[PDB]
Amino acid sequence: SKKVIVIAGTTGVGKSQLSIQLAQKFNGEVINSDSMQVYKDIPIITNKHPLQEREGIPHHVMNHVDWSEEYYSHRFETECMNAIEDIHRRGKIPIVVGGTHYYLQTLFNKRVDTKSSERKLTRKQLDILESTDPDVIYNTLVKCDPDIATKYHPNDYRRVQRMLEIYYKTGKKPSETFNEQKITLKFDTLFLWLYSKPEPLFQRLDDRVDDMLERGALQEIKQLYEYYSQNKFTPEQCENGVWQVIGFKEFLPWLTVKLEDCIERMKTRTRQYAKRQVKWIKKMLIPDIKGDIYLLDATDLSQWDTNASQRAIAISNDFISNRPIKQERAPKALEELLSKGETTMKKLDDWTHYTCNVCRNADGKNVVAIGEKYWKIHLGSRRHKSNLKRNTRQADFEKWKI
Amino acid sequence: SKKVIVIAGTTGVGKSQLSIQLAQKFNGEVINSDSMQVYKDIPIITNKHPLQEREGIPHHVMNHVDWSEEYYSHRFETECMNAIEDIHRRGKIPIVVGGTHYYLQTLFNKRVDTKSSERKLTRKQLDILESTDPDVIYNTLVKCDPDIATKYHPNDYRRVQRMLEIYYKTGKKPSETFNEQKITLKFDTLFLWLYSKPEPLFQRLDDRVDDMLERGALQEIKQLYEYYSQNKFTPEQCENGVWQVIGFKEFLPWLTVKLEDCIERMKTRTRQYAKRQVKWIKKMLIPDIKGDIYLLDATDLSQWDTNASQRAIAISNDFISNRPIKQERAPKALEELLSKGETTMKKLDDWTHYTCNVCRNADGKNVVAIGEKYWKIHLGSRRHKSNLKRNTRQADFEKWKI
RNA sequence: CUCGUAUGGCGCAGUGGUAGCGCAGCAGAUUGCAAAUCUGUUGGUCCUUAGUUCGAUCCUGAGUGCGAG
RNA sequence: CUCGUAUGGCGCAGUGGUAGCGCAGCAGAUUGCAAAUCUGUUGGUCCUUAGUUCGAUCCUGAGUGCGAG
Ligand SMILES: [Mg+2]
Ligand SMILES: [Mg+2]
Ligand SMILES: [Mg+2]
Ligand SMILES: [Mg+2]
Ligand SMILES: [Mg+2]
Ligand SMILES: [Mg+2]
Ligand SMILES: [Mg+2]
Ligand SMILES: [Mg+2]
Ligand SMILES: [Mg+2]
Ligand SMILES: [Mg+2]
Ligand SMILES: [Zn+2]
Ligand SMILES: [Zn+2]
Repeated sequence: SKKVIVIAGTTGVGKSQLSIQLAQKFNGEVINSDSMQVYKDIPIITNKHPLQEREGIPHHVMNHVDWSEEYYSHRFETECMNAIEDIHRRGKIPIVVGGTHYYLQTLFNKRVDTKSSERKLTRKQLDILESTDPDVIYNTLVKCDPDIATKYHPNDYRRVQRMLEIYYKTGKKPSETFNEQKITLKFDTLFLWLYSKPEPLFQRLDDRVDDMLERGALQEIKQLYEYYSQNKFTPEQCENGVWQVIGFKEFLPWLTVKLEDCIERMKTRTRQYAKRQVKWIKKMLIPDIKGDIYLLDATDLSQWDTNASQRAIAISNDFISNRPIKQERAPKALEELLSKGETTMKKLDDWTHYTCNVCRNADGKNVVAIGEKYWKIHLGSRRHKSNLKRNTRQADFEKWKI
Repeated sequence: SKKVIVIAGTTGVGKSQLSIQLAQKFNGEVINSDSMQVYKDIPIITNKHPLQEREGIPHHVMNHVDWSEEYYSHRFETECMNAIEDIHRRGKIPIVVGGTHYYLQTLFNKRVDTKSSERKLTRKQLDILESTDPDVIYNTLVKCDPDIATKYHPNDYRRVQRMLEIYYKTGKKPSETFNEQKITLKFDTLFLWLYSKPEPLFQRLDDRVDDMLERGALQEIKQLYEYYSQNKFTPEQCENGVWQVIGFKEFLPWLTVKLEDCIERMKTRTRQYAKRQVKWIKKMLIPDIKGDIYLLDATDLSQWDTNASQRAIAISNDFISNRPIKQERAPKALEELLSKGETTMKKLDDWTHYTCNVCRNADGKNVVAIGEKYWKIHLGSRRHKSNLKRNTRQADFEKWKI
């Protein structure tokens, strides 16, 4: 049936570079899945693949959103889906590339459609959702469908809110909605994971930040600051739209010697991003696709043509030819990356909550752990210990008085 | 979503035995997938799991077909499908068990519906399908849609015929029909493969044949012979319905000291069956389900409870709990069975035909190899060699004639 | 003692010029027969020995094994 | 050869009773913000040393190291 190739991996691994090679070799068009590359201009910091390096290969769902808009999952689901259909009905093979692996969920119905589910929210309902209270909306969720509230921490406002929002608009318990999800892969998809040891990568990711400024990043930064300014925007705005990009918010303090710091801070955010990306691919993506993925070692660039190019072409060739892949699925070196221990084994299965009646956070609320394993990690934490001691001593001082 | 557990494996591995344990533990009902256990009575030779060993667990699509009927794929697809639906709408989890792994294809749309595709075959069309000629129906296929004819040998009458039959009833090239198949798994299925080293198994399969007669197999054999008789049936009938079962046709010659031979011949057929079953599971089933299967070592029965019972329960438990399986998927010992080299690597990919203009079979037709690899195997065969020599020597007597 | 046979794991051909078939075995196939079906392929040097002959697995002699007498 | 100053990976506080803050780091989460966000958490017992006091990072005196005319 209609095939679809997807390329995943961390930043600066050659995803775009590969995507092009395959596109040419197999007659296809690229579809960006990077949540930040969907915005207008600002190519240097948003690291868009230059045109004179696309061999004319068509690109979709990329650079079209106005800095005034707020892109998101569904916006991608509809857009990415159209590109697929369109590319397919033209005898071409789609190729989705990006670092926002979260969006990839659309490729296998891992979402909840609440748009076609019209329902005028009630004054009572809304007043709860948009409540100014800290942990009140959570209690509401625990009340209606506690089997979903237990899968979230009482502080995960963004998510706890979403869940309740669903319960309202759909009038159906979100927990149930999930148990009923089919979660089946859409289209005969081929997941290619381009990977590279963290050390070598981190180095490249750093240098690619240096000559990233040399190419005139500061110009795009000031530009972004001009728009940021003349708009009365506060730093807390850097949690929406383009304002989330890694390459702007980091230099905000340099916009009130020290610019050098904003650069380091940026190099760090990038580093962390790459790390969180692997974690997702290993604990979220792979487990979701039952492990039907193929690794490509791009650690030693001096090679690439062999480890990435050829291998990717080899697998893709058998793939498109509508045949069972004979390739090893993973080179000896990265073999353990697809192991159960490195993947589904790490996923949290115990959701029972625990509230330490002795420890409390800066927000005043008492610490609440999820899962017996971590509940204990906390009990043995110096935090809990140091606090359990001061508590005992205070309680003891009185014992002595008597 | 609606889960479905399936248990595959060779004969005498404990599939039924396991199916029951799971059924109880997880509240489910068994669905037989054995093409021979679907017939009436004849339990000893058809090895039906005894009732007083089913703990009252419901069984479906098993023992209901009259010896006068001819069960087949679709017949199973509809029947198996109903049981699933029915079991599901009752809060129960279906458990399909059997050795006819071929039928399992229904679990992931690996067939072609040609019943709802009514079309009065033409006198010209029919005269070709039911042609008395040896290799004429094949030529017709090569004419219309040669891309499918090349995937079959010109002697595979049963299949070449079906392909052409499809081309007619559907008026759509069968080759195309396949390239368009989605081949997606139906229901959240869990494939459990109960395996056992061939040697220990072969031993059990043999003794299993001895006390199989002691339980009164000959009584069922004579019974089958009574019906076989008084019906003017010839041995060539043993290619249809129950007549295919392993436990009857083998004793036909003993029905015109020598019975001992018919028993050996049976132990062999069973042995071969077990071998062909593994080959299917490794080269057909697994490759088709992308390798989403879990092995259970039942080689050392003294264990079972640990390697089979517990493990199966552990995996099934996480499965039914709608959670990503944390189990290893394969015990160190049988690890290599799920390797690419032992599976998709063996599947034939080269379909180019080759006709040895020198070698010919008993039917007169010239040998035709499929796949360069095997084309060569033939060229170096003693058959081809011995024949190429007599041919040269005879031609060398022509030069001497000048 | 009569007359017979002695070929790859087993059951069988064959020819005065250095051997095939079936079965098992191994392997590929499998989209209404699948416990069925199709297809490809590895094994011996024709029991030992002395001769006849240009040359013997096949012809004669003997030995040995086995077969019904 | 007289003054300063050294506390977890880095950067800096600090009470006489056996230690913090910021970063990193490590871990769990993710079904309309995901380059985001939520959550949990490992590292040192305070340069070494003589003592001063019931007691020591925090007091007194040496020595090590760096910086300072
Ligand atoms: Mg890119
Ligand atoms: Mg703009
Ligand atoms: Mg390169
Ligand atoms: Mg048992
Ligand atoms: Mg059974
Ligand atoms: Mg009957
Ligand atoms: Mg076999
Ligand atoms: Mg013999
Ligand atoms: Mg002579
Ligand atoms: Mg001291
Ligand atoms: Zn605590
Ligand atoms: Zn030949």
